[PDB]
Amino acid sequence: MGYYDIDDVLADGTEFPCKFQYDIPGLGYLENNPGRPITKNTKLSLPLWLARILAIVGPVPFVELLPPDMFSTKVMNAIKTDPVALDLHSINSHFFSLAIKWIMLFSEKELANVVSELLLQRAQELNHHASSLSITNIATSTFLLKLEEMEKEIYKKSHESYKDTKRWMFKK
Amino acid sequence: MYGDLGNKLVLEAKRTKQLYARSNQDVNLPMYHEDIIRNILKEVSNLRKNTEYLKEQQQLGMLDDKVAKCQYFVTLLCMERNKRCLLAYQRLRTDILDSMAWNNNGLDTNNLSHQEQEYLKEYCDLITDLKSGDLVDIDLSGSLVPPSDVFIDVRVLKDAGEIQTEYGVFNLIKDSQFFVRQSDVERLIQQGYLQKI
Amino acid sequence: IQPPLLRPLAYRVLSRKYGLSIKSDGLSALAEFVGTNIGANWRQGPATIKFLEQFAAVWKQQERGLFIDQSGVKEVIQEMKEREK
Amino acid sequence: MSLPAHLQQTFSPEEIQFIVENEPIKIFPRITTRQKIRHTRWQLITTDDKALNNMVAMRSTEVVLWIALLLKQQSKCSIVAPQWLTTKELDRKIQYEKTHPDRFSELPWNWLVLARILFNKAKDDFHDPIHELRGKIQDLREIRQIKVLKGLKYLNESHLQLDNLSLLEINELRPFITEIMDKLREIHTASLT
Amino acid sequence: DINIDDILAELDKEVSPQQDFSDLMKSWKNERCSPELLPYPHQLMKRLLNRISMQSQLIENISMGFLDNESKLPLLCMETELERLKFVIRSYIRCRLSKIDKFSLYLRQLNEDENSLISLTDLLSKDEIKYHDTHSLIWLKLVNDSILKYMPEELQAINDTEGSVNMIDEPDWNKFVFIHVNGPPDGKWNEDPLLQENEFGKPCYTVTIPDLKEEVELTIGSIYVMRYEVIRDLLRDDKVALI
Repeated sequence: MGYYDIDDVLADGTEFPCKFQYDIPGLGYLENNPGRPITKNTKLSLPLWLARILAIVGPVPFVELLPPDMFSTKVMNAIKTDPVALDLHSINSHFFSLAIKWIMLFSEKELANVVSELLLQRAQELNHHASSLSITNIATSTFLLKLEEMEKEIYKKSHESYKDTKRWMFKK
Repeated sequence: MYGDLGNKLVLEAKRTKQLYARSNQDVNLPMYHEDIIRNILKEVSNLRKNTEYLKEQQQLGMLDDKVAKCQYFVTLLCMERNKRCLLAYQRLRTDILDSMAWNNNGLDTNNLSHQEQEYLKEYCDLITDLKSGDLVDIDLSGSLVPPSDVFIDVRVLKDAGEIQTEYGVFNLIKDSQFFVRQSDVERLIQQGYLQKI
Repeated sequence: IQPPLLRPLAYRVLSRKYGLSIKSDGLSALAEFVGTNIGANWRQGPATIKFLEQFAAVWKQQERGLFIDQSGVKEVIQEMKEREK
Repeated sequence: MSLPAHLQQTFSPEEIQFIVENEPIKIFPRITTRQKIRHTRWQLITTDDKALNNMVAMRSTEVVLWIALLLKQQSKCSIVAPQWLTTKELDRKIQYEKTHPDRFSELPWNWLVLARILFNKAKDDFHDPIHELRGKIQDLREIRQIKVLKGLKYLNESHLQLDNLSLLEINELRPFITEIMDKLREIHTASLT
Repeated sequence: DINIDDILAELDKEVSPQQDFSDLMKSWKNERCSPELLPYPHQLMKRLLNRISMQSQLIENISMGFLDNESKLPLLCMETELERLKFVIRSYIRCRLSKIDKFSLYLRQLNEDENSLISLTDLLSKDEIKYHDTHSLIWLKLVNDSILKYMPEELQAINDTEGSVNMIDEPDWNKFVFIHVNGPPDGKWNEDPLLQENEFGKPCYTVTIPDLKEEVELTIGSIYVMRYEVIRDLLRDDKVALI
C-alpha cells in the first residue's frame, strides 16, 4: 500500500458510489456538466482516493460513500456459502485491498471476520495449487480467474518457491 | 480524468514489473512510456494554469475562502497523484536499469530515455568506482551465488579462441572441455563463452 | 621486455579491473612499452591503468589485448600524459 | 536491485545448504597431516587449522562440513555417519511422531538437508543401506508435512511455535505463512478501533 | 550424598578471528532478516578486512615460492576460505546498501534530526555515508530537474510529510520476522534478568506486542515468529538471533 505502489494507486483510482451532502457551484466537472453547480443529495460514484477524503472531511462531511455491490450483503452471503467458488477477481482485482480500506474508513468487525475467512479458504486452495507442481490445467486456470491479482501474485511467489525447491532437490 | 493517465502509466509499470519478475534472465526493458508521460505533464501544466486562474479569482475575492479553497485542493491533489504515478514508474524503470548494470555492466538503448541512459552510465561508473578503491580485494561485481563447487569442468559454449587465466592461456576451440577451478572460469561463464564444460 | 614478468601483473590490473581480455601479444607489447624505460617504470604501471581506463571509455570493446587498437591507444595515452606534463 | 526479489523474504535452498556446510562433521582421515617429532598448512582464518594439520589416517576428527565434503571428494576422507542418521534412530523418531502427532520428533533443523547431502555423497559411509535410510527420511518428511498441514489449519495471528521443525521446512514455509499471518494481522488491525 | 562438583570445577579451572567470522555470519543473517539496518561494526569489519589482506599476501608469497614442502592443497583451502569470507562480506555490504537506498529519505531525515538517537555516521560506515549522501544528491537532482521545476514550490519538497502518504520511507518496525531465542549471552541463565523460570522448568524471556498489548514468554533455544519492533529489544540484547 505504498505511495509508489501501482496496485494501491489503481485501487485508489477505483470509483465507489456516493451521495452528496453539499451543493458546490463550480464543481460540475465532477458532475461532468460544464456549468452545472453541484447539488445536495446528488448521487455520484467518485474515485476512492477522492471519495475517501470527501467522506472524511467536510461538521458535515462533504460527501457520504454509498455501499458498493462488492460490499453488498448478497456478495457476503455468496462468500459465506463458498469463499473459493466466488470470483473475487471478477468483482474487483483489488477487492481485498478495497475491503481493508473500507474497514479502515468504517470499522466493521463482522466484515473483517468474513473477509478473513474468505482469505483463509482461498489461501488454502491457492496453497494446494502452488504445492501442485509440474514434474495450463483447467482447474488451476479457473481458480486463478477467480483469484484476484494480488492473490495471484502471492500464488505465483509461493508456486515459484516450491518449484525452485523441487528443481534444486531433483537436480544436482 | 487527469489521474487516469497516471493510472495507465502505473498499470504499464506493474505490467513490466510482473514481466521482469516472471523472467529470471533480464529482458530488454519495455520502451519508456514517453507518450503517456508527456500527456500527464501536459495535464499537469493545464492544472497549474487552472490553479493560477483560481488564485486570480481569489484575488477577485469571489468565494475565495471556500469554493476556491476546495478547487485549489482538488487541483493540487490531481497534481500530487500524477507526480506519484510518474515517480513510481520512473523508479521501477531505474531499478530495472540498476539490476541490468549489476548483471552485465559490472562484468536496448532505444527503450531507455536519454536521461535514463545517462543515469545507467552513471550507475555503472559508480559501481566501477565502488570496486575501485576500498574493498577492491573482493570483486563486488562477482557472482552472488555461494561457492558451492571449488572445481568444475568447463568447455566452450562458443569458439572464442584463446582466453586468459591466472597463469595460463586456454583455447576455446568449439566443444573443448577443461578441468579448472570455478573461480577462474566464473568470468568466462559471465562472458557466456564457456557453459557447463 | 619481461612480458612473462608483467603477465600476472597485466592480467590482474586489466581483467580484474574491467573484465577485459588481455592477449599474450598485447601483454608483450605492454612489456616492450615498459622496457622503453631502461629501469623499472612503476609509474608506467599506473600509466597503463590510465590507458586501459581511457580505452574502456572510448572504444568500450572487449578483447582489447589484441593490441592492434591498444598500440594506438597507448600512443594516445602517452600524448595525453605529455600534455599533462 | 542488489537483492533478488525472491531472496528479499527467505533464504534460498542453496543458502541453507551453505549454512549446513558451515556446520561441522566428523570424518576419518587417510593422511598423516600430523608430523612426527622425528610442510603445507591450512592456516584457516575462519576455522581451526590445528585439527586439519593434526589429522592422521583412520583417526576420527571433526571439521566444517564444506571442508569435509571437499576432502571426501578425494579418497583420503570418509565422513562419519551421524548417530541420529541410523535406521534405529529414524525408526525411533518415526514412532515418536506417530505417538505424538502434535509434537515433532526432535530431529536437527538441518536433518533433511543433511540426509540429502549425505545420500548425494556420504552414501558409501553408511553401514546401514542407503535405501532404508532414504525411505525412513521420506516417511518422517511425510509425517512432518501432515503435522504442518494440521498446524496451518490451526494458524493464529498472535504467534506460533515450531520446536523440532526442519530449517529447510521453516525456510519453505516462511513466505506463505508470513504473508498469511501478516494479512490476518492487518485485517485485525483494521478491525481495531 | 556430598556434592563435590563445585570443588572439581574449581580444581579444573587451574579476540579469536574464527569467532569474529562467526559474529560476522550472525550479523549478516540478522541484517538480511531485519528490515531495519543494523549499526555498522567498524572494528570487527576492519579486523576481518586486515585478516583477509594478510591472508591474500601470504597466499601470493606461497604462489611465488611454488613458482620458484610443496603441497598446494592447503593453498586451495586458504583460497576457498578467503573467497567464502569475501562473498559473505560483499553480501552483507550489498544488503546494507540496499537498505540505505530503500530508506535514503529516512536517513536524510535522521541526519537532519538531532533528536534521533543514532547519528547517521554511527549507523553507517564512512563509505556507506558517502554513498548515501552522493546517491541522495544525484536522485534529488534528477527528480528535481524532471518534475520539481514544473511542480509548485509548496509541493516541490521531495521528502515532505505533507502528502497523505509520507514520501519518506522508513523500516517497518512492526513487520513480522522469524527468530530463534539464542538465550542469554552469558553462560549462566540465572545471571540474565530477562531469563526467568517458566512452567516445566524452561527458561524464558517475557515479551509484549504493543498492538494487541499481549504478553508472552519466549523459551530459550526456541524459534518464534514475532513483530520486528518487539523483537528488536531482544535483538539489541542479543538474546534472540533473527532466523
